Amino acid sequence: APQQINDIVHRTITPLIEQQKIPGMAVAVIYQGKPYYFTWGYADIAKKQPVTQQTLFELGSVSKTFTGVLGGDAIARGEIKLSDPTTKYWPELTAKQWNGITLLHLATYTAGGLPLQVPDEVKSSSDLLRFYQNWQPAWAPGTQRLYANSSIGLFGALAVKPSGLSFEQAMQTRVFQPLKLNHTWINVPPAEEKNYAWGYREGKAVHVSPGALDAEAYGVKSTIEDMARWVQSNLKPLDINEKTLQQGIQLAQSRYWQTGDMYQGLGWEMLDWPVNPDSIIALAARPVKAITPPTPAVRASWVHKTGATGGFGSYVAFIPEKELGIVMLANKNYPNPARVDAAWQILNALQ
Ligand SMILES: *[B]([O])([O])[C][N]S(=O)(=O)[C]C1=[C][C]=[C][C]=[C]1
Repeated sequence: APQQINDIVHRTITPLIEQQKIPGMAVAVIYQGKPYYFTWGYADIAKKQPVTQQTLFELGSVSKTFTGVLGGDAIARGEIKLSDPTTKYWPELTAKQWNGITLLHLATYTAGGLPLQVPDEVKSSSDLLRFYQNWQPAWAPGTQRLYANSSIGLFGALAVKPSGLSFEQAMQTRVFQPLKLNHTWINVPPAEEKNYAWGYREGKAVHVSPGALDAEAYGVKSTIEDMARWVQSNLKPLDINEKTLQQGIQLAQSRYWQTGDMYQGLGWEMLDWPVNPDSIIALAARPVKAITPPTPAVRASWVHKTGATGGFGSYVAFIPEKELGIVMLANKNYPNPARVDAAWQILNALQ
């Protein structure tokens, strides 16, 4: 890498790793549309396996950006509309509270207080139906945002129904394959296990366990190379050959709702650039203002998403107007503010 990129990355990340006691980390900086990679530490402490550019990390809720884009691609295909009632795709959802809750509300956490987590007791298609049927909204649709796996996770499951494909098959054929994300997985194949980092929670090696709507809400695993390619794709959707996918990326970066200084996309979240860095809790209910109609992807934005599982902490941020972006993948779930601080320190320096 150019020495400026080398220096700011190492001077920012080395101390982060020390302060947070992160066992292993991979970073990619996208600078004028070219990726530069950095790795530190261990993918597997016990077996002494280093982090490499081929190490798989759990992305946690960064997966929601993939779900949002897949949904966007389904809209572009004409298979679904965000204005469609949820019941159009799940007619068994007959309980009255569902009247007026649209796919947009699911995708953007504005359905009226769907909970952060699907309970562990929920397994089957039947258990899930019962869960959503029994759920009692706190609020009317489109009035408050409550970040939730059970909201965007259901969006992802319903969005692929017209396609006939499983969520995983749809993601592979419509997003991963076209973008050449050939080391990105919802389920890690046995051939790739050698590269699957362990996560670390309280010193114990852990991987994410199966749960309802996991693939849709928090279940993607990826390498630093594929994630840099994901960032490139989202920075410059017009270079993408598949028409509906190019459209879907654009739809995911549209601004649907505003709370404070932040705008909610499909998966992605955005603020106006330049952003006050300090401007960038188990449950956080916030009133939203509808953006009527949604603002198409704004190039002068800080576009980002944090992700976690029990054992992993991920962050992605990019600024389209500067052709600049960063991916930080770690096998410890360390505090969000520390991720954002480090990302801003690096991008601000390069911008
Ligand atoms: B996202 O913001 O990374 C989702 N957060 S989560 O708490 O649901 C991640 C998770 C999932 C399964 C088990 C533990 C933690």
